[PDB]
Amino acid sequence: ISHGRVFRRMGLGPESRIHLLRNLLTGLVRHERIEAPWARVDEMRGYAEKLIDYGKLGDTNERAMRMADFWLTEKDLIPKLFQVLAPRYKDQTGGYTRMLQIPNRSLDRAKMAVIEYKGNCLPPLPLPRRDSHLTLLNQLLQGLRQDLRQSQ
Amino acid sequence: VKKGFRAAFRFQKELERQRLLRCPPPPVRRSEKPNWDYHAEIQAFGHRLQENFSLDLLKTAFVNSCYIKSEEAKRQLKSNQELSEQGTSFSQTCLTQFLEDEYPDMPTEGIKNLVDFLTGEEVVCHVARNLAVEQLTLSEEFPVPPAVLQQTFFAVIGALLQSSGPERTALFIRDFLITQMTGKELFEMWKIINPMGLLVEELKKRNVSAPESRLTRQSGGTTALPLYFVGLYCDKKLIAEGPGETVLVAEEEAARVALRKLYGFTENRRPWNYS
Amino acid sequence: AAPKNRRTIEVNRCRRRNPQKLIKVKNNIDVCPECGHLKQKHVLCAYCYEKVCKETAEIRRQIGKQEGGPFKAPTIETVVLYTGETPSEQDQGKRIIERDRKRPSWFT
Amino acid sequence: LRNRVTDRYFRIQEVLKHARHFRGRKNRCYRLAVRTVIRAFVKCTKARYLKKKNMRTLWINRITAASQEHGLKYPALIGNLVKCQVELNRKVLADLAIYEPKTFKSLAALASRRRHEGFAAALGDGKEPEGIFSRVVQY
Amino acid sequence: ISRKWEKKNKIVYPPQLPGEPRRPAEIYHCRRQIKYSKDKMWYLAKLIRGMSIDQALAQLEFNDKKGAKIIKEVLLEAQDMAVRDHNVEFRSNLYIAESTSGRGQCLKRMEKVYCHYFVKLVEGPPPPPEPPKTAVAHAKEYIQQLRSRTIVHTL
RNA sequence: CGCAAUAGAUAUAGUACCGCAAGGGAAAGACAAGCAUAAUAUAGCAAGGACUAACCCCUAUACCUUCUGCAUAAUGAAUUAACU
RNA sequence: CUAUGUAGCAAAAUAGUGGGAAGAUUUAUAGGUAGAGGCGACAAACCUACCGAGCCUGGUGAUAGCUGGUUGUCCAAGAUAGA
RNA sequence: ACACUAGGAAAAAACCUUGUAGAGAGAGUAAAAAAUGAUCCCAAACAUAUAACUGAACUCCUCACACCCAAUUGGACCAAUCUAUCAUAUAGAAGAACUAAUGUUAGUAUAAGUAACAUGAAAACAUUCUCCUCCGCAUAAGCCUGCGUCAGAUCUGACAAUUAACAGCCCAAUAUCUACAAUCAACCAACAAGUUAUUACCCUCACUGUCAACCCAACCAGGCAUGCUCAUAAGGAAAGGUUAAAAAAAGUAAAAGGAACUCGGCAAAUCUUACCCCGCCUGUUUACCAAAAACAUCACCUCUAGCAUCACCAGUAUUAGAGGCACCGCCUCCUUAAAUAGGCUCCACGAGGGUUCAGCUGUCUCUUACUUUUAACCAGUGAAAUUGACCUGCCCGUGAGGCGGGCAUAACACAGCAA
Ligand SMILES: [Mg+2]
Ligand SMILES: [Mg+2]
Ligand SMILES: [Mg+2]
Ligand SMILES: [Mg+2]
Ligand SMILES: [Mg+2]
Ligand SMILES: [Mg+2]
Ligand SMILES: [Mg+2]
Ligand SMILES: [Mg+2]
Ligand SMILES: [Mg+2]
Ligand SMILES: [Mg+2]
Ligand SMILES: [Mg+2]
Ligand SMILES: [Mg+2]
Ligand SMILES: [Mg+2]
Ligand SMILES: [Mg+2]
Ligand SMILES: [Mg+2]
Ligand SMILES: [Mg+2]
Ligand SMILES: [Mg+2]
Ligand SMILES: [Mg+2]
Ligand SMILES: [Mg+2]
Ligand SMILES: [Mg+2]
Ligand SMILES: [Mg+2]
Ligand SMILES: [Mg+2]
Ligand SMILES: [Mg+2]
Ligand SMILES: [Mg+2]
Ligand SMILES: [Mg+2]
Ligand SMILES: [Mg+2]
Ligand SMILES: [Mg+2]
Ligand SMILES: [Mg+2]
Ligand SMILES: [Zn+2]
Repeated sequence: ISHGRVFRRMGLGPESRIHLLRNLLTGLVRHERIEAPWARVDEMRGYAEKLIDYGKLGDTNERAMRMADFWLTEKDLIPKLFQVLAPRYKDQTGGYTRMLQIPNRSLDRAKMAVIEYKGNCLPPLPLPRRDSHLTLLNQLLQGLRQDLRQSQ
Repeated sequence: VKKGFRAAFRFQKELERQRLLRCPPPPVRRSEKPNWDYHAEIQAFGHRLQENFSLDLLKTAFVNSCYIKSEEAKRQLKSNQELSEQGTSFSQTCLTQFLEDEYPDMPTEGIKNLVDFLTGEEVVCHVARNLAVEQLTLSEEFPVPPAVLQQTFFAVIGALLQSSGPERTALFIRDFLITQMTGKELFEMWKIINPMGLLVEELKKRNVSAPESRLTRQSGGTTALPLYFVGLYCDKKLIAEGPGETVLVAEEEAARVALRKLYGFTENRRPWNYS
Repeated sequence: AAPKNRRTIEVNRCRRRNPQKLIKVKNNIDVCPECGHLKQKHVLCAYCYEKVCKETAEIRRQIGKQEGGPFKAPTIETVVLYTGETPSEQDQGKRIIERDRKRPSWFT
Repeated sequence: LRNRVTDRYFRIQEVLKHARHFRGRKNRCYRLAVRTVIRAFVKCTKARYLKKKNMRTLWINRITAASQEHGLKYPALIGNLVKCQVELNRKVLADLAIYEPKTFKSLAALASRRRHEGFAAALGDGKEPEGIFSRVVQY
Repeated sequence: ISRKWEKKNKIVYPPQLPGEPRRPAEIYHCRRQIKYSKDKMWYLAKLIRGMSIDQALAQLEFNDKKGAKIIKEVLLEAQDMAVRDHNVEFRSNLYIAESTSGRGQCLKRMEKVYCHYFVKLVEGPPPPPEPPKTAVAHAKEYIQQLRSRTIVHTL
C-alpha cells in the first residue's frame, strides 16, 4: 500500500536521496540546463522551484542563506542564486523551470528528461508548437468565435 | 566414410524419385517417349474397340490441318476435315434418332440440347482421353486443345462409318457417347432458366390451365433451416411435388419435377437397353 | 521443485507467441511537420535535439575557456553573440561569449 | 570397423513413413514413433471385429427406426419375417428402409400379417387350418 | 553453413510478354552473426512481418530492444540494393514479405548465442489484412456443411 | 576375404589441461534431432473404425526389466546421430 | 549461540554475539618422521578437499551363487511331482 | 483356471462362456438384467401392448491358409560389408543388424529468455560534487609481462621496457682461546639458566633481482609473514532505469501488560542477585553437525632398571622409562494461584548442565508503520538439477489426471500459493 506518498524512493535511503537531488540541483544552478533520468528530474523540479523561492528573499535573510548553503555544494553558485537567478524571476511568481522528455538513453534505455531554468542564454530547446492558427479546424473555430461574439 | 555402394545407389534413386514429384517434367507427347511405334499403336487402337477400321482411313482420321501446316512450315498428303464433317453430321443425326425413339414426349429443344451436351467438348474430351485418341492424334500443342480432340474423335467415327457401315457406327455411339447420360439428371445436361414458364407453356399446348402452386408440407417456418414441400396441382389433381428451403425454391423444384414427369425423364425411368 | 515432464513445442508456442508477449505497434509516431524527421508526439525531435546539444556544448566550451578554472560562476547574466553581431543595446553589462560561426537560423 | 550397417536410414523411414500423420515429437523421433505405430497397427487389426459389430448395430438401429415408423417393433419384424421364410438380411433391410420406403412398407405389412396369424392360431383350440401366409415351403 | 538466401536474388525470369501483368520485383537479404538470441530477435522479426518498409523503419527507430537497430540497418541496406540493382522504381514501394530469425554457429564457455536475420522485400503496396469473419460467412459455411451430408454407410 | 577421423596407435600429442608428486590424459581435418516459414479452441497413452468433413461419434489401462499376474507395484529411458 | 547462505562470495563463508590475547600463546622460513607405517593433551583425530587405514602404477579383463543389459523377418512344439 | 485368444459379471490374471489363428459393409448361438459415519447422493427412468429379440476371434456361409504362450528347442528366409567367378547371381567368409545397460562420445532441446550478474551524480571530458575503508605504501614469499604506445577488434599483432649505491652471490691455513645473561641494565628480586698470535696474499666492482592492476583458492564477502601511516597526504564506489504488490532477509519505532511465548528468556533490551550438579584451576580435542561432565594438568601412589660415545644421554636411584588417580585439608517442608521441575566439606575458575530474584524488552497477548536488499516492469548477458510421451479436470467405486459410472468443459498469458 502506498496511498498518498508523494516522495519517490531512490538512492540508498532518505539521506542519499537528498544528496542525489542536491547534486542534480547544483548542476542545474551551475549550467541552467541538465539532462537526467526523468523520474529524478521530476523529483528535483519541486526543489529547484522552492530554491528560487528562498533565493528571492535575498542575501540579508539568514534562513534563506542557510538553506542555499545546504542545497548548493560549490559555493560559487550561491552568489548566482541571489544575484542572477532570483532577480531574473522578480516578475514570475511560479513555474521557473521547464521539463521535457527526450530520446531514451543509449546504454540502459532509461526514461530521460531535460530540465532548464526559464530565460537562460542557451540555444532554445525545440519546444513543440501547436497547430497553426490557419488550419481547417482552427478556421472553422475562428468563424465560430466571430458568430458567437456577435450574438453575445 | 562407411564403405559400400548399395545404400548410396538406393539413396540416389530415392532422391531422384523425390525430385520427380517436386518440379515434375513438362508433360510431353506420348509419341516421343521411348517404346513407341505408330503402326502397332493404331492397329491396337482398332482391335481394342472390337471394330475393323480401314487402316488408311483411320490413319488419316488422326491427322489434323494444324499438323500439316506445322510440317510445311518446319520443313525449312490429306487432312481430316472431310471425315470430321461426315462423323459429326452422322453423330448428330444418330443421337437425335436414339433420343427421339427412347424419349418420345420430350420436345425438340430438349433433344437438341441433350445432343449438344453429348457431342460437346466437355464429354467428348473425356471420352477421347480415356480411349487414347490424344496419344495417336497429330497436332502442335500438347495437351491437344479440347476442340481438336473433339474434331479428331468425330473424324474417327467418320472413318468407322465409311468402313463398317451405319449400324456398327450406331453401336459405337451407343457404347461411348450415350453411356455418358448415366446418372445425370435431365436439367444437369439441358441447362434451362425459368422452369415454371416452360411448364406453363407445355401445359397450355396440352390445353389445360396453368398449374396452381399450393403448400403441401412445412417444418421450421421461422428458423434459418426451413423445409417447404410445395405441390403443384392441375384442377384438383397433383402433378408434382418439390422440396426446398424457401417457398420460391420449392415451387421452382416442383416445376422441375413436373417437367421431368411430362418429358419422361424421371429418376426411375426404364433404364436404357444396351443389350 | 523440478519439472516432471518436458514441455512440448506446442505449449511453448502457445506461451511465447501469446499476444501479451508480443511487441505492440506504436500508434504515436509522426513527422516533424516543419523539420521533417520522425518523432513521437510527447518527445523532442531527436535530430533537432542533437543539433541543439552540439551548439550548447560549443558555447559551454567557450565559457570554460573564458572563466579560466573552476569556482568562477559569474554574478551577472550572459549573452552569446555570433560573428558580425555587435553587443545590442540591451546586453551591456552582461558577459559576452563570442563564437566564430554564423548564427543558426533556429537560434532566435 | 569391419562391418557397419550402411542402410539404417531406410529401416528408419520404413517406420516413420507410417507416422508422418501423427501429432507431437512422436512423428519424427523413432523411439516414440515405433511404439505408437505398433499400437496403431494392433488397433488396425483388432478393429475389424468392431467394424462388423458396429455396422450390424447401426443396421439394427435403422431398421428399428423404420419399423417403428409403421407401428411395429423390431422383435416383431425379424422374428416374423423369418416365419414367412424371407431370408433378407439386415444390411439390405436397412438399405430398403432408407432407399425404398414403399417396399419396406410392404415388408412391415407382411410381418404384421404373420404376427396376427400367429396370435389367431395360438388363440384357437387345436390345429384349425393354418394361416394363408403361415404355410411353410419345404426344400 | 548453407548460403541459400542470397542466391534467390539471381533467378532470372524470362522476359515478360507485353500482355501479362507486370511482375512485382523482389529482394532477399540477410545479416549473418548477430550477437543476439533468436528467441528475442523473433519478436522484432514478427513485428514488421506485414507492413511497408517506411512504417517498419518508423516502428523500429523507437523500439528499445538491441536488435532493433540491426534490423534497421539490414532494411536500409536492402532498400538501397533494391533501388540500385534490382530495378525498383520508388524506394518507398516495398514491403516486408518475409521476416525471420535463425540460429547461429559460434562456440561456448554456457552457450554464446548468435542469430541471423532474413528479410524478403516485395515490390508494391502492403496487402490489406484478412478481414474478420462476418456472421454471414459463418452461416454460409455452416449451411455448406449441412448441405454436404450424405447417408453414411449405405448405398 | 586389415582400419579409414567416435575406427586404426592414446597420437596433429604423451602436447593442451588435471595433480605437489608418482602419475593421469584429450579434442580435431575434408536439409537427423532443434527451430522458422505457420501459437491455440470442449474430451482425456493422442490412435483406430471411419466420414463429404481436421475435431466432434464408437473402441481403446504407455514401453523395457524384475516379482505368481502386477492399473505405474517397483527399476530404466529428454531426444537425434555414431559405437556398444 | 543465533540468523543469512545451501550449485552459496565460499566443496564450511558472511553479520552480530563470544573464548584466549606475556603464554602449555601465535607465527614466517628450511629439515625430519611414510601406509598396518608416521603422529596423536585418545576423537579411530590427522597424514594434499572423500582415512576403522593415503594415493598412483602393476598382478587386473581381480572375483562376484548379486543388480543391470543382450541388437533382422516368419512358422512350429512347448509350464509347477521329488532327493 | 492364470502366467495364451476372445465375449460376459461395472472396472476385473484366478468366477461363467470359448480355443488353431487370414479377408467379408453376411447368418445362428453361448454366457449374460435382482427380488422384498467421515470431500459429493450417484447411471437416467419405467408398475401391464402378447416373448420374442440382442449378444463373441464358438459354429455356418464365399474365398485363402505355416501365419495369436514365458524359459527353452526345431525349421524357412534375409538386410549390409569383404573375397572368388560372373562384369545384381551362385558360393565362401565375418568386428555381420540396437525402441532400452542411471551405457560412452558428439549435436540440440526442456526447466527458460526463468535463477543470477553489473555502471555513485552533473558536465565544458579539462573538471566539480556526495559518500566509504583495519585501509594504504614497501620489503619478503609467490607469479613471470598479466589495462605502457601504435595498429587492427568488441580481445589479436607489432613496438617499447625493469639501468646499483638497495638485495643476493662470500671467507687461505694452523693453534689459541671463548666461566658471569637479557630485560632503558643501575638499584632490589629471581629461574625456565640465555675471536685472537704466526704463516700466505700488495689483486679491484664482475654477475644476477629491479615491470604490473600480481600470489594460493577451477573464475571468488575466503587465506596470506614483517615495517610504517591510526584515520588517513594513500585508496576506493554500497544504486543498469523505473514502481514501491505479496512472501522472504537486515534494521529502526511502538500504546497498555512485561515471559502469559517457548522444550528452554533462543533473539532482543537491560544490568543485578542467589543457589545446586560436574570438573580443582589456565590449556587441548572430533579441519567440515558434538568444546563437554571427555583428554591434559600440578599433587600422590605403583612397577621396572646399577648404567657409555647416534635417542633416553655427552644423563646415573632426589635419576630414567612405563602405568593408575587427580592439588591441598577430612579416611582407607520451602519455592508458584497452581511444581513429574529446583533446594568426604573443600576457596578460585567454566561460552559446562539445572533452578531462582529483579529488571528489561514485539518472545508473546496482537500485531502495525517506514527504510534497505530481494521483489514486479524496461534494456543488456545468460545457467542448473529435472524430462517415457502427454491433447495433463472434479466426485464416487475398483484395485487413479489416464480404468468404470456420473459431473464439468471456448483458447491464452502474468503474479502468487504449496493440497
Ligand atoms: Mg454377431
Ligand atoms: Mg582417434
Ligand atoms: Mg584416441
Ligand atoms: Mg529436420
Ligand atoms: Mg499416475
Ligand atoms: Mg528416471
Ligand atoms: Mg565380471
Ligand atoms: Mg546363493
Ligand atoms: Mg503353438
Ligand atoms: Mg475357428
Ligand atoms: Mg540382394
Ligand atoms: Mg556387433
Ligand atoms: Mg541408451
Ligand atoms: Mg517458472
Ligand atoms: Mg532477479
Ligand atoms: Mg643490475
Ligand atoms: Mg651491493
Ligand atoms: Mg620496485
Ligand atoms: Mg584519494
Ligand atoms: Mg534502487
Ligand atoms: Mg554499484
Ligand atoms: Mg536493479
Ligand atoms: Mg511496547
Ligand atoms: Mg577453558
Ligand atoms: Mg566451558
Ligand atoms: Mg530481462
Ligand atoms: Mg479415489
Ligand atoms: Mg503460473
Ligand atoms: Zn524536429
